[PDB]
Amino acid sequence: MNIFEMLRIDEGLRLKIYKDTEGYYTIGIGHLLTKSPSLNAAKSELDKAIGRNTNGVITKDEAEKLFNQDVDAAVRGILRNAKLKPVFDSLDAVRRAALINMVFQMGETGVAGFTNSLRMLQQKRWDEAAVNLAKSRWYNQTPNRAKRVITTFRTGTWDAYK
Ligand code: NA
Ligand code: NA
Repeated sequence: MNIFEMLRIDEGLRLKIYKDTEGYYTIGIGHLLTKSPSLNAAKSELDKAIGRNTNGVITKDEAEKLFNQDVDAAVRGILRNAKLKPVFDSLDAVRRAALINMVFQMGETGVAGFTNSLRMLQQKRWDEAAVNLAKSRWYNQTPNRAKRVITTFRTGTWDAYK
């Protein structure tokens, strides 16, 4: 298991524009296109992201290309963020992947606002951090996925992704 396989499990793969769990136009492996309710706006973002006129459909290779860019962006966003970087640097590789997963799903700014959870993770109070992470809109709206990510933070193992 690794961050790419973990996020493939959590995000799936769909080659036509679809709406994500929040109702937003998305394609590929959780590649958010736009929050606009306009399918035309989403199609425009997609063509711009892929570099051709796609008419809302991409190939698996193209989906994987966007996915790698999005994973890289999540890692880079963590490392550029004054609140997320010390937490990331303090963690083992498995828990680092859990943090990348959260940033991929909710964004750098969103995760950086989890001040109390981040402190508990920095303190390596794993059960406490897991309890705090679940007191969130994130957990309530996507509980099965949040449970997997939280278990990864709690245990430092890949047990939730078997
Ligand atoms: Na330490
Ligand atoms: Na997540």
